[PDB]
Amino acid sequence: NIATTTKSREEELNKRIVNYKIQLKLMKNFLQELIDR
Amino acid sequence: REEELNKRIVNYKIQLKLMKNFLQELIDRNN
Amino acid sequence: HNFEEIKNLIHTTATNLATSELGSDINDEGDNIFNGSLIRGTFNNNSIFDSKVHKHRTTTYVEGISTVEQLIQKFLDYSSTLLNDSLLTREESLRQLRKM
Amino acid sequence: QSKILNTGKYLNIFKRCTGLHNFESLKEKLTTITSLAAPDLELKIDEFYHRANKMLMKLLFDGYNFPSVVNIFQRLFLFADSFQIDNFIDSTFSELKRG
Amino acid sequence: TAFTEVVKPYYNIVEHWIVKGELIDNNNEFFIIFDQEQNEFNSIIKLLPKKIPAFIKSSDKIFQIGKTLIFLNKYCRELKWVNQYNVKYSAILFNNHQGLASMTTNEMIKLIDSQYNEILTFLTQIIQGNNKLFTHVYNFKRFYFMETNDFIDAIMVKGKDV
Repeated sequence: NIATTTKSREEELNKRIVNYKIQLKLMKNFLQELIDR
Repeated sequence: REEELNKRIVNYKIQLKLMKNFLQELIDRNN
Repeated sequence: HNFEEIKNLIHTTATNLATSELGSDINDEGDNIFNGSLIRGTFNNNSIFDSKVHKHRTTTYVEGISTVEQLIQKFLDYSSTLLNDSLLTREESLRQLRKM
Repeated sequence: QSKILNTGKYLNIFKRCTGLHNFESLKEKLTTITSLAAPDLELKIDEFYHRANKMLMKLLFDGYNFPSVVNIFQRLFLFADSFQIDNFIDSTFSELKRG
Repeated sequence: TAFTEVVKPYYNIVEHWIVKGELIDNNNEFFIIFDQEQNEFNSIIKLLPKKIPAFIKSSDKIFQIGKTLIFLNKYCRELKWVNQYNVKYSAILFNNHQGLASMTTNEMIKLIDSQYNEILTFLTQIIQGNNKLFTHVYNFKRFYFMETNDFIDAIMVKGKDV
């Protein structure tokens, strides 16, 4: 089994995913502003 | 269980890279 | 509670830079090595050591923030902490908060 | 690669912000990379990157007053001073609750 | 006459290994090699006692000089002093003399001895200096070997339910 540690593993992964969801959506909004012109 | 989160992380890495490549393609073509 | 850390760090960095001159002088020797340093060819076998080592160990924020990349990273981590701590990151917590 | 790219970008930001055409006013002594086969290429890149960070950091903190921008963002976004937003809600209470 | 130019490349390999601490020979023609498959520093580099040439001297010191150089310039990342050392001893190999070939055995041994003393002096000044090896070994003994019994009593009383 994977070692347990004081730092929350799933919390770190979840925060990474949320930060990757902000970058994606901001990039999509920028591309929409770029394409429509 | 956390394998699934890692898999989604890498999928979003690829999607972000694709979006950036799309930006570069669009800018290259407009120039 | 989270903002106290950033406030302390930024105050320390401001005090550190206040006493620091602008522009740094870089000196070098005559570098007579020539053939003792060229190492021409395909490459050396020392490339393996660069990959073997890891640089994931950086902490203690000594002397405040020293690189703009850490300056941005600190605030990104702070914002991620604010979102995660609040009841908006999970689906169960967000659904219960919305109902309440 | 990251160090080279970021050193160049940071110097470009400094020049475009403070308006300097080149860093003559600072009158600093600099050493250039003598050759691609030199042994101190990594050291030279590290030194240049540290110089660029030093300049851009001092610009942001001392010149652009970033520390106060952090408190301003705290107040405006997270209500570290809630008096003004309380007045705002009180003044437009009837409107905000409408569809 | 032919042996001088035939042996010069071997001395160039030794020069690169001694001064900067890097391995040049892609083919198996040197008494120092690497092991990429290994996963620990002390055993990635190994010596080959069978391939040590007769005309080389203080080989067991050359190996240590090169290993400590690799360790310093790739793990401790102390590039400043490594560069200063490189300049200092290149000014002896290539300016005072014309390379390892143009050096009598007595002077070559003396040069290697000086490099060895300097390198180990700096290795001590880092490892038992800035790193404080003894203090961390003491802390290892303090915590792993149960010495601070109060801390462990606190852990057990606090975690008696967890």
